[PDB]
Amino acid sequence: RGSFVEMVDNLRGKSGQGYYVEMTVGSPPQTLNILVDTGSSNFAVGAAPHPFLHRYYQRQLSSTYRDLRKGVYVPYTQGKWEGELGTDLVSIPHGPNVTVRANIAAITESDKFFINGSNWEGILGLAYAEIARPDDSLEPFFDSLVKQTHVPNLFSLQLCGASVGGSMIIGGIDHSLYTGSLWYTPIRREWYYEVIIVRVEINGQDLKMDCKEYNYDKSIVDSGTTNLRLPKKVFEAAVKSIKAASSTEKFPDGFWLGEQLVCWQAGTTPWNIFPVISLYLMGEVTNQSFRITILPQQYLRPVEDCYKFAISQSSTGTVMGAVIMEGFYVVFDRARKRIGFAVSACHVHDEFRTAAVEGPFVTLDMEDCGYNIP
Ligand SMILES: C[C@]1(c2cc(NC(=O)c3cnc(OCF)cn3)ccc2F)N=C(N)SC[C@H]1c1ccccc1
Repeated sequence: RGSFVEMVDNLRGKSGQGYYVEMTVGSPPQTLNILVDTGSSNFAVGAAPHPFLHRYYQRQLSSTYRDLRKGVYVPYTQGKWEGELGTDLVSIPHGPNVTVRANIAAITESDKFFINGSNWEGILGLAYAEIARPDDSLEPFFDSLVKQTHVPNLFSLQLCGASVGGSMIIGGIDHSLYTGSLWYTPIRREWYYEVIIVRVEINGQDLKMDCKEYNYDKSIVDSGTTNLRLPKKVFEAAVKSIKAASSTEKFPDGFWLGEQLVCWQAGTTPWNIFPVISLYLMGEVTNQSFRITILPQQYLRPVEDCYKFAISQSSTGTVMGAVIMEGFYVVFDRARKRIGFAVSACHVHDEFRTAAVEGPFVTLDMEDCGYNIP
């Protein structure tokens, strides 16, 4: 507990291409780089020579492979993958020293799934059974890990932005990875990592919307998404306020919609003109909340000095992607059904402002901020 030297820095990636951990599948062990995804629940790996791939799972080489003789078809709006379900022995070399029999979806056809130029060849879905494909009977990797070993029902993520790195601490918390205190928000329901936003501020100025709008139709913590995604009505309000606070320089309308990049001369980026963004989350106690605050260093991300505005509209509710997660050490405390936030020791800041986790605050009717099907 508290110190996990061997797991520090077990994550790498390229900007906008996600955060991956090294994993082994089969006997003898086949090494693969696997994207860490808190927004899905399948362990799914390339199993065929797709041209984008550095390597792939070769089931014929593994003596411990067991065929489940079942297909799986996984469409999304963003793209698709399909595969063949089986089990095999899985371990994480720079994680806990254990071997687990886990479900593996062997990917045999895909579209807009793998990224051309990326260094990963699979996905680790870290969310709950309820959103696993084809159904909730397919046990997720982390569920198998906890059931079969003595690894505690907890993991934490420190994602470090602006070639990227970070840590996945499996089974615990490393105190060197954060400054100040952890503050916990309850996991509303165990499917996605669902949370409730109770208040939103831009430079400490309340957006003054019905808090139900902030969570329409849900709010989730998702390492497999880049942007801070906000529901349409919230996005419009937030951008209006962001435009106002930054109005000392005018930018084209397309920039705020992510249709254009904006550029400055090397080293001259005017961070000071861009507001901080605060999300208040439901606390552990009745009428008690806490606030997480991110900088422009989190929401304006380098494209390679040119930047993309990485807050965008959603029809799937709030998505707290890498834009949020790069500011914070995030503790997915599955055993206590809660998520902890603390200021990340690796978050990108300047001499004037840092990311913040602050509380307690007094907020009434926080339960009403949750959305239910009418
Ligand atoms: C399953 C899925 C998914 C996500 C990613 N993500 C990334 O590439 C990525 C890139 N940058 C990030 O931060 C900054 F580095 C974070 N992540 C890659 C493949 C992938 F399957 N997970 C979701 N939670 S939402 C779309 C969904 C999806 C499903 C099918 C096709 C495409 C995406």
